[PDB]
Amino acid sequence: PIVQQGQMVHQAISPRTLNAWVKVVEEKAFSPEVIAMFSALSEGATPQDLNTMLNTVGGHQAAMQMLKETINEEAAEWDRLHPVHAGPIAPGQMREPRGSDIAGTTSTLQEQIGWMTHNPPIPVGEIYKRWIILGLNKIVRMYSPTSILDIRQGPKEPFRDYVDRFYKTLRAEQASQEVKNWMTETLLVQNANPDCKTILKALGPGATLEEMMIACQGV
Amino acid sequence: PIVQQGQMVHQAISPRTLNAWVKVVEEKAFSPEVIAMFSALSEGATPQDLNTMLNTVGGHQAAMQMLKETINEEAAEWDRLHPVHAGPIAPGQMREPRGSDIAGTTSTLQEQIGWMTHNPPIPVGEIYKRWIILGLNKIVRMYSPTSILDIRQGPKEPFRDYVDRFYKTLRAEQASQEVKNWMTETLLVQNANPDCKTILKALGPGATLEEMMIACQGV
Amino acid sequence: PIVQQGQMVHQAISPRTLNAWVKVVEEKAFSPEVIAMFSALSEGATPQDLNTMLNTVGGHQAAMQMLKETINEEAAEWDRLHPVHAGPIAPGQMREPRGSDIAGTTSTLQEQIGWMTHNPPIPVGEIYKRWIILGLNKIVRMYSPTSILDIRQGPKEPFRDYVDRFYKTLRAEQASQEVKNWMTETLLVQNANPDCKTILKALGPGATLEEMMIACQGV
Amino acid sequence: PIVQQGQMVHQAISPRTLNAWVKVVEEKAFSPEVIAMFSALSEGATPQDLNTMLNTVGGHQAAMQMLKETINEEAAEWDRLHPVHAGPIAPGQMREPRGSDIAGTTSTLQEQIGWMTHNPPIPVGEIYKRWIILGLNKIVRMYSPTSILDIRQGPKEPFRDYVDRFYKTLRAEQASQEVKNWMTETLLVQNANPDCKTILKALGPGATLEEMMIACQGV
Amino acid sequence: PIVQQGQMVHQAISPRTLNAWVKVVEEKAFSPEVIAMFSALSEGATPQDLNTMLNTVGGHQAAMQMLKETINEEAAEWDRLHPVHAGPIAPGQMREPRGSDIAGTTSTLQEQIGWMTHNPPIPVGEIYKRWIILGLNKIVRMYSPTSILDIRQGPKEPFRDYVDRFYKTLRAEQASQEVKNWMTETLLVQNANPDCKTILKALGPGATLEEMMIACQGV
Amino acid sequence: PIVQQGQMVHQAISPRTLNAWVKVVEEKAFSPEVIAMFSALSEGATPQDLNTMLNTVGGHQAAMQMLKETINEEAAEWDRLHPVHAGPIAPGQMREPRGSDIAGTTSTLQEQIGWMTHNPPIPVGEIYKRWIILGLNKIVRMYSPTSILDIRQGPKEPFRDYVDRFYKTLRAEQASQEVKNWMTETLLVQNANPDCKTILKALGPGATLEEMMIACQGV
Ligand SMILES: [Cl-]
Ligand SMILES: [Cl-]
Ligand SMILES: [Cl-]
Ligand SMILES: [Cl-]
Ligand SMILES: [Cl-]
Ligand SMILES: [Cl-]
Ligand SMILES: [Cl-]
Ligand SMILES: [Cl-]
Ligand SMILES: [Cl-]
Ligand SMILES: [Cl-]
Ligand SMILES: [Cl-]
Ligand SMILES: [Cl-]
Ligand SMILES: [Cl-]
Ligand SMILES: [Cl-]
Ligand SMILES: [Cl-]
Ligand SMILES: [Cl-]
Ligand SMILES: [Cl-]
Ligand SMILES: [Cl-]
Ligand SMILES: [Cl-]
Ligand SMILES: [Cl-]
Ligand SMILES: [Cl-]
Ligand SMILES: [Cl-]
Ligand SMILES: [Cl-]
Ligand SMILES: [Cl-]
Ligand SMILES: [Cl-]
Ligand SMILES: [Cl-]
Ligand SMILES: [Cl-]
Ligand SMILES: [Cl-]
Ligand SMILES: [Cl-]
Ligand SMILES: [Cl-]
Ligand SMILES: [Cl-]
Ligand SMILES: [Cl-]
Ligand SMILES: [Cl-]
Ligand SMILES: [Cl-]
Ligand SMILES: [Cl-]
Ligand SMILES: [Cl-]
Repeated sequence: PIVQQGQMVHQAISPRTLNAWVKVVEEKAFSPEVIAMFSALSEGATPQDLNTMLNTVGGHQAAMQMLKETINEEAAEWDRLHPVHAGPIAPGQMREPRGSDIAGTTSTLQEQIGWMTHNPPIPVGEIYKRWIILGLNKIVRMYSPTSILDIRQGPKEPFRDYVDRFYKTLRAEQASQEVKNWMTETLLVQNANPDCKTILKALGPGATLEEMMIACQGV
Repeated sequence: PIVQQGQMVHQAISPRTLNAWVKVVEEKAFSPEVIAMFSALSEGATPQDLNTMLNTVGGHQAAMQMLKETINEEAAEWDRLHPVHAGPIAPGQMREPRGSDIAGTTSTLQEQIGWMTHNPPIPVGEIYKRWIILGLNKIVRMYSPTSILDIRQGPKEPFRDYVDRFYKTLRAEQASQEVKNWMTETLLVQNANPDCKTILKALGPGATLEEMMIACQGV
Repeated sequence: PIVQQGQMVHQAISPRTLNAWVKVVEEKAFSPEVIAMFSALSEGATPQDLNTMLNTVGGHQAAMQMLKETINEEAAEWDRLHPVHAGPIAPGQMREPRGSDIAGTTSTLQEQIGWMTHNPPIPVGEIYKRWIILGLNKIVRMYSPTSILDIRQGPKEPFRDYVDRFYKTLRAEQASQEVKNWMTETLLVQNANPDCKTILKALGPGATLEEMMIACQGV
Repeated sequence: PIVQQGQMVHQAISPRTLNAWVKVVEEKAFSPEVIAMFSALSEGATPQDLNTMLNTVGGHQAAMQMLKETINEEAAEWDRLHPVHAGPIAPGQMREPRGSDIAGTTSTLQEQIGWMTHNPPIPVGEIYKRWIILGLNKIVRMYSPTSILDIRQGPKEPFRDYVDRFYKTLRAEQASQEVKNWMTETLLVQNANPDCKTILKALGPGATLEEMMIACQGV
Repeated sequence: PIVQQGQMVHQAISPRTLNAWVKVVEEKAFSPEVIAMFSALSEGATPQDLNTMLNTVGGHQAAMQMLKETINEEAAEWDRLHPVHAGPIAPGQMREPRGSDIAGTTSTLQEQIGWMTHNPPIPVGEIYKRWIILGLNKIVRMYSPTSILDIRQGPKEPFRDYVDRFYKTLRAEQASQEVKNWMTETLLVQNANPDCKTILKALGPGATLEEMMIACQGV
Repeated sequence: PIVQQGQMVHQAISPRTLNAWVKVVEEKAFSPEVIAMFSALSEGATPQDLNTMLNTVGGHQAAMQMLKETINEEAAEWDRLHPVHAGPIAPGQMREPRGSDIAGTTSTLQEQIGWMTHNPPIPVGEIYKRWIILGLNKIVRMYSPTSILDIRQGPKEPFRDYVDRFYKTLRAEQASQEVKNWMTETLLVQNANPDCKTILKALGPGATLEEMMIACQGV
């Protein structure tokens, strides 16, 4: 990483950050908290550090390939928007980055260090990290076993376990916040069991989750 | 976090702080010591760091949703009190924060770093942390299985195990210190078994817990 | 904590200090080494840090309540000795602390940081730590199962196991060093078995523990 | 290692970096993620540090010998390109490195520290690290049990497990990116089972992996 | 501890140093390597830190008492040699230490910090550490089960296991290097079995341990 | 140790370096990777630190004695080459070291710190470390169960397991690189089974290990 006397300084990714990242993917495959874990472990990371984390994953090579193809599509999108001009980089400057420079594959650690601390900074680590999170969300979606359309409360299932399953499956749905808003409002109460489904009607369409779970405790 | 040469400096949340936070929620669900643990692990944290801790929680998504709704209500309360004025942020200043900026969702790490160290500081991490603790207390209450009204000493139960159960259940009650004061004074001795319930009367209504447990050791 | 370039600096309590403190109380309840552990883990701690350690204890809430009542009695003793004067705190100064400010309950981290580093320093962490250790000793006493009066050497019990039990029980007795001096001198040899009890007489009343255990090795 | 106030500074390789490296080779023998692990643990390393990691490997001495012979061939290639001139190293300079100086075997830590920080730097750690990775790839190839030519989808094998096996075996193939490109394009779909092999034809020869795995989910 | 910019600085004893020290005494009681461990963990320690390590030992309170009595005897020896003069400590100076000040029992951390860094330094930590090691050696001796006089090679016992037992028992003998020299030279070969006892004679009285163990490999 | 602002600074050996060193010797006795581990853990170490590591070894006291005798022989060799001159050490200088000063036994930490950082430096830690590694190699040799002369490929033994055993036993042989060169060239192919022994002849006497193991894969 790089961490802010106040003069900025470059460290290697620590063994426990790495060991933490690897044990996470061994245990939980790809799920939403894995991505938070990814983002959490990667604070201030250079592309080198990001590639480190991705190459140390053994197994799951279909997912790691999908992620490779995703990164290349964002790189091509970067290239199209940001064309590379001809001519020699004058003394006292640094070259403008390509898509592959941002993905760590055709840049040195110094150039990554150069872009990140320069005024203004081209935040290449943060740009790349987006592309990686993009591709991880695509994977999470694909490997999510169930659709949110199929989360129905069972006859004896206490309401709170039903809400746990609903929102877990919702967390892995790749759809925008307004869609999610609509599924919370439409599907949650729509797919409850007859008993609770009744009990919640009597609160009204704009009641909180805290209000709804207190309603169906006694049920 | 940010930690105080004496010049302030910004670090990433460490892997063990994170690993500690995750293992805590895996093991103990939501109980009062979890919140102390939360507060303890989050010292000096930015909103980014606070969101990190909350998103790495797998499972319990009903609780994490309730917490989401709580945070939005405090944000709306913040917005109403603190309206955002029109006009461009002049050079040498920083914008005044919205509710969503405080919750890390619509601010950068730099802006969070900006507010926290500026003179005077807008302590956004500390404000957000309150809202999160607010919502965690609401959860602890909801998931507490028993009411304090139902903690009765059993015929053979030594007094000290009864006090352990009383104060554990009391710790999860969401009621102010004066109410708690009253429950200690009224209910504790009121719900003891006939034997100890007698033995404590003979001390009087203003005796300490150390005095009461010595009284009922021999019982 | 705060730790001494030489300019003083404020850190958060580390995850392993915390994890160490919690695992200690899970395992060994309240015994004398727990208090050494407490003191050891708390070096340079602010009241915030001290409260952190105490609130992360799950279970044992009778003990944690007793400790609460103890802290309040020392706070009232502090208040009586140190009254708070009327009038506004002039620029370039800091307020004099109340009992509750010392117990971290009605002070900020900055004020605690203020008192500790100021010239002269009001060492609030160290004052509070005393009150906490005070209340922990009261607990250790109460939860000690046996009295020192009841440690008698058994007929086949080698002398060294008897000395181990004597001094362990003595460590949990809440009585001053001169009392302890007297119990070592009177009770140890007085409660040995007939065989060793004899063998030690022949050394005289002012012989060391090293001399006494060599005496009763062959017995 | 050496890690960037901003003045550069030399540290010893930490016990956990070492312990991490050793446990990796105990567990997983030689596979592609081991090399990422190698590269990851070795950031900023001197040749001393690189030799440290290689000598602490117990077992696998055939592989460690092959690696020895590989390093000597790159050293001889270095020597041939970079001949060592006669004459005394003038005051205010440092000698130009031989192949064996780069491999840490005939240089001090100071000389390695000298080359790495000097202006311009001879990056000896990074040069050596290449030679080591070179020899590790040769080992991974040799110890890979299967050829990519033999990865055929089985009749009941869901497509995603087949892709996992394909790309895992591909990761250990020592052939350039254009060859790999060709194997992805030719062999993957060519070696699928009749069912999926059909289903993918109907997308066309230029469809993504995300598109192909969605195609064969329902199969 | 205190550890050497170059300006000296005071740290708390770390949780793992402490946890390491406690686990050592739980596992191995008192043996020679425990003392090396003690010395090793205590580098640069103040008396506070030394007392920390000693009070966190649960169990073994006979040994910890013996150690208490030993420390008091060295303190009285210190007092007799170093009498405390009358009169007020002038501004710009610090008091001369008593025996109890050196044992951490009647001094603050500041005074310990004062003596250690002052010019000239009174190295109180190092003086106390001696007294503690003194008392630990006395304990190791006492708790050593066997005398070196009783280590005889058995008829089938390979020579190297006999040497392992000899020198282990010798390490716990409290006798000076010249005595140890004599026991190596007299007893080792004197207590070997008839076979090896012969075989070594034929080398002569001034042969090394490497020479003697090669001699008795084939036996 | 001592580790390079750029001003040099002295640290204590860390608990995990120590714990790592002790667990290594508990597990693997004395083998070549133990020595790499030794060298690896001891980077920048003073003689104090080196003695720390050696005294914390419990068990194996025959080996630790042999090592003691070895160190004394190198000390006597040092003394003979480097005689100690008469006369008082003038102000602004430091004494020249004896053999026992280098072995940490008759020098302070300050004097060790003095020699190591002075211009020019007498690198006492590095000199001592050599003597210790010298004596460890002598031990490894002695405790190696098998001679390289006895490593013969068995009839069904795949070639690669045979190479693993050959080079493992070779790593523990105490003979120079030219001897080792000769054993690789003469014995390896000379002691293979009839089948492989044939197959390798047909490559010629100057073929690599990578070439030889590919040759005997199909066998
Ligand atoms: Cl820094
Ligand atoms: Cl680390
Ligand atoms: Cl997956
Ligand atoms: Cl890779
Ligand atoms: Cl940009
Ligand atoms: Cl479900
Ligand atoms: Cl800093
Ligand atoms: Cl960490
Ligand atoms: Cl919960
Ligand atoms: Cl998330
Ligand atoms: Cl504010
Ligand atoms: Cl209960
Ligand atoms: Cl600092
Ligand atoms: Cl930590
Ligand atoms: Cl308790
Ligand atoms: Cl709390
Ligand atoms: Cl005061
Ligand atoms: Cl007892
Ligand atoms: Cl530094
Ligand atoms: Cl470390
Ligand atoms: Cl292998
Ligand atoms: Cl080696
Ligand atoms: Cl170069
Ligand atoms: Cl396969
Ligand atoms: Cl410092
Ligand atoms: Cl630590
Ligand atoms: Cl013991
Ligand atoms: Cl104590
Ligand atoms: Cl002195
Ligand atoms: Cl024995
Ligand atoms: Cl430093
Ligand atoms: Cl450490
Ligand atoms: Cl051995
Ligand atoms: Cl020792
Ligand atoms: Cl020299
Ligand atoms: Cl073998």
